Amino acid sequence: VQPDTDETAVQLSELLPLPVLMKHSVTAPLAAHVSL
Amino acid sequence: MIHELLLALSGYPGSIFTWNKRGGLQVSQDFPFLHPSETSVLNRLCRLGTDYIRFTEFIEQYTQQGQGGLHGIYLRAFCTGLDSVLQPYRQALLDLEQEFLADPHLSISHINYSLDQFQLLFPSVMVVVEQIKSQKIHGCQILETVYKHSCGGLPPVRSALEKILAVCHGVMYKQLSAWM
Amino acid sequence: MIHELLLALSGYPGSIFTWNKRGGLQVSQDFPFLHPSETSVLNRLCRLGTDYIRFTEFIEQYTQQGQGGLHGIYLRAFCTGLDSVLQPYRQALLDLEQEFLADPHLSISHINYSLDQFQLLFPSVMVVVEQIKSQKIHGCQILETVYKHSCGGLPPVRSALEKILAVCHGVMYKQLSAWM
Amino acid sequence: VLTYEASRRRCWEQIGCPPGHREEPYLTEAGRDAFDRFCRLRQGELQVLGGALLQAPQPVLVKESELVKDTLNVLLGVVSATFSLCQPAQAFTVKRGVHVSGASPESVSSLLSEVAECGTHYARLSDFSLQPVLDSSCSKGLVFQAFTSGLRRYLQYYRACVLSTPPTLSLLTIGFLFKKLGRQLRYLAELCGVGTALPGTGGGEPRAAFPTGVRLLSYLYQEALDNCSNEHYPVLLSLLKTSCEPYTRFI
Amino acid sequence: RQYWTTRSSKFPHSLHLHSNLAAVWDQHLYSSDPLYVPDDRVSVTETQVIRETLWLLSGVKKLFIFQLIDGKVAVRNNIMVTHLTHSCLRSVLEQIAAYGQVVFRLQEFIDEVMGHKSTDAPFRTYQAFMWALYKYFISFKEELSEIEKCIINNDTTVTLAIVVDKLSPRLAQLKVLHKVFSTGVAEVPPDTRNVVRASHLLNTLYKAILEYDNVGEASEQTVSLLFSLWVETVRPYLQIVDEWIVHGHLCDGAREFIIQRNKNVPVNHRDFWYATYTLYSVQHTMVSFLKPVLKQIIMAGKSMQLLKNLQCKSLYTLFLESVQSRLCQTFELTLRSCLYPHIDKQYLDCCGNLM
Amino acid sequence: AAAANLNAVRETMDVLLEISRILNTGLDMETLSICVRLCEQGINPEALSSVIKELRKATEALKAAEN
Repeated sequence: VQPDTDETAVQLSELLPLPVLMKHSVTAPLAAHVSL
Repeated sequence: MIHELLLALSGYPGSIFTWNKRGGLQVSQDFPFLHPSETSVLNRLCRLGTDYIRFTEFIEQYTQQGQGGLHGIYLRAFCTGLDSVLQPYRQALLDLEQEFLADPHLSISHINYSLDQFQLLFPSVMVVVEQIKSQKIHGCQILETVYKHSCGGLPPVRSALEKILAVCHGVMYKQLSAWM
Repeated sequence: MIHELLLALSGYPGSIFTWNKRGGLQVSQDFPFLHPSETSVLNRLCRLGTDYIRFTEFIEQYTQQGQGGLHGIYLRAFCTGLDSVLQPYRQALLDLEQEFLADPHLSISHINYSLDQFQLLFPSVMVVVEQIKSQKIHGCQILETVYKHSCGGLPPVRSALEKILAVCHGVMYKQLSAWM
Repeated sequence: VLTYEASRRRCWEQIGCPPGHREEPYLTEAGRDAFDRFCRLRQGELQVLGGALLQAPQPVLVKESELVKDTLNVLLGVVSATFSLCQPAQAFTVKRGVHVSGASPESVSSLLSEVAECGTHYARLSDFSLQPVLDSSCSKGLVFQAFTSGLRRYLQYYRACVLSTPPTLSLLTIGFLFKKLGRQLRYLAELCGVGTALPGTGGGEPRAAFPTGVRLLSYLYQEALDNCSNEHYPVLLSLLKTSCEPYTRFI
Repeated sequence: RQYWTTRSSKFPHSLHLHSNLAAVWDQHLYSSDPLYVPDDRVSVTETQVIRETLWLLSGVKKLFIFQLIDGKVAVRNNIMVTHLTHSCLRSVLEQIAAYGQVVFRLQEFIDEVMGHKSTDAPFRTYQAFMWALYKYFISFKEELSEIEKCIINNDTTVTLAIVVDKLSPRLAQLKVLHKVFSTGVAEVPPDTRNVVRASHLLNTLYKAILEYDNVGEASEQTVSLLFSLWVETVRPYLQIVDEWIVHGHLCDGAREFIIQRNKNVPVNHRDFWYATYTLYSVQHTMVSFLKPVLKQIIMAGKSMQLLKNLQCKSLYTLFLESVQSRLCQTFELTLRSCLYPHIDKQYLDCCGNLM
Repeated sequence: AAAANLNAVRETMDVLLEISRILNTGLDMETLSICVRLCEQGINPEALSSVIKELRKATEALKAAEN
């Protein structure tokens, strides 16, 4: 379920590209969790 | 009357003014009120009409530079800036259509005079954009055409380039944010 | 046959009326529908018409700095003042035109009765202007020929001279104010 | 019986009692009813030169009210009369050449056809937005589920925006109001391809389909990383940030 | 059967010679001379002619009758009007066509100026003139639009004398600025390089400000239009001064400046004060309004370039404020007042700060 | 044609209004046409004028009595 033209996540993964912030936060935490 | 004209402004080729930008706003010589006033008005409108047809085609191509052309995601931002400039132009077209609806006796000549500001600013911005893109200056090399074009005397073109340069400054800030 | 006779007196000669340069506002006398003496009154008006033509020529020639003729702000001011006086004449002409166009039967005799006032104020100014041109006065010289005529006797002419002399002495006042 | 007024039109060519009647003034300076006859005559002359080759393109006499109503129809992404999801259309298919207010059908229905491309993309896109719910027996995992559930809810929000306006807006104004929305739809549907009656594109490029399974997640993530900060690129970026929560559950 | 159509207007009005002026004149011709075969001048409605004239005032490319020939406004002498005679109609046509040809050439010039570097710049004087012409032609077209609204009333009309009176400041400024533009442009020859053309145009603009200074004391409309155009033209030069006084240089090096920008002198060179800060010919294309200021101008430009090197309301805005405060008399009043207070303060402060 | 009649009636009414304003008669616009046109049926102008004068005197008396 996605919202209306809610610019928050749109810009979060757009101004800083989607995989950019994704690797900064999730994939980095993903690697940390896998190592742990 | 002005219905087909605004349709061509909106991308819908008028039957007379066939707005296929390759052939331009090709005005068929079936002119109602077929005096040189009417024909001249058709040509004056067709100037901005073909300009906007080409502009819309370019914005669709910029819906974009990272390909084999001048590489860079900034072409989509340039399309966004041009569309932001046209947003005043789109609002002008909408207001003109509203006025045409209000005026039974349509003020076609006055409408052309009123929209002449945008029509005149269109050639300069189009020339600047052609310098940026047809030169295929990759990255902000195409940005240089307008950035060092700061000695641009045309206040209308100056404002359009100012919108484009706000977009460029934001894009450069984002690029610097990445590189930092 | 009224509207064109007015156009011919408006500084744009007609066809039954021939504005001969040296023959003044002459009239090709071949048309029907009036008496020649009606044409004679029209010729009395054509005196003022030719005067207006010559006055316009002079005003445009004295409204262009390297010529040997009289120059300075004085000549341009004289042309401007004569034009501003003709503004009452132009306004009266326009009002009379509207009245004649409004009336189904508005006699040219009525047009004459309306234009008698301007014809009354006209000739004295024409004589004064011809004298000023013959004097070729410059500097405050014309400003004193004016002061000589500013004791005039024609009430409309006297008032017009007062206004023009006010404009002139205002110019002199400005010059002296710079000198002060 | 003396309350009458008169015409101020006074002519120097009419030397008597001038009424003032013009000369059938310039259709450029006045149309919307007479320009209709003129443009229809021009279209008919072109048709007579070409052998009456319009049939449907012969003006579908469309009241501006009727056009606005059909626009409100496609505002739900529905298949209006000029937006019918015909067999070889899957989506907006034009009516019999709607004319404009004081025009023939060529430019009128041309702008209508641009708006019809928009509404056809809307119909197909709404079908694509139903991909999570529709693919209940989906062998692709929570990828299609979260993504197209997001599509359905975002289309619900978009429908809230669309229905928030009166159905009597100017066709050009509405199209401009959805131009960014149109770009978002084109970019998303080029990755969707949701034609139903005539399959294929559901908006955007000739979108045959969308990528498969969580490979659709992979392609979508790469695309959202590259195509960012646009009508669909920011919309897809927000959708990916949301599906990160589906990724949190997948963790 | 109009100029819109391909036929002369053949319609009647209220009868007799009161409205039959061409028909009355033609009767005089045919009856006086039975062989007076009337030149079949296409009858035209006076009000239709008025509508066409409104289009031409707005800038119509031509008319079936009022076809602009040879660039200038011209008329097909094969047209007539029952409410007027050929000669009178011709006189009215010529009265319109004076400004018609002037504005034809003027619109051609404006369009050519519109056309419709990196450390260098464009000849910003040309673009400033284009913008000023844009504003002026905008005023003219707005007047034409008001006339068109009056026509669209279709129940009220105005004598062409009335239209001319509305165009009184319009036509006056038209002639005056036609002469002024002749001066500025033709004096800046095609041979005149960007520097030469700008210097000649600026000298002619100052001279024209001093000339229309006394073309009438009420020319403040036309005079104010010329003053605004001169302010715009200075805006190229004023912007150049601001750039060469803030950063000492900029991305603008137009070579439109009458100053000899011998840029071969490096930043780390003593000769950069002379070569780059030299006076350019086509001692140079110097005007005493700036030539008397030229010594301090070279000092301040060298100072700003050196201050930028040492680090390694603008002049236009303050000048605009002064010009608004200022705007018969000439450009000397406002120009001298700004040059003394504004230019003197700028020069002294720039020299001191750079030092 | 009827528009011409209406325009002519308006023009005659305006001429009559000007004539009345110049005469300073004090007659109202209500006697625009009704007063003249009714006499136009061939009324005795002296008798009609006397009747109008009597009406004016009675109206003045009525206004004074009301006041």
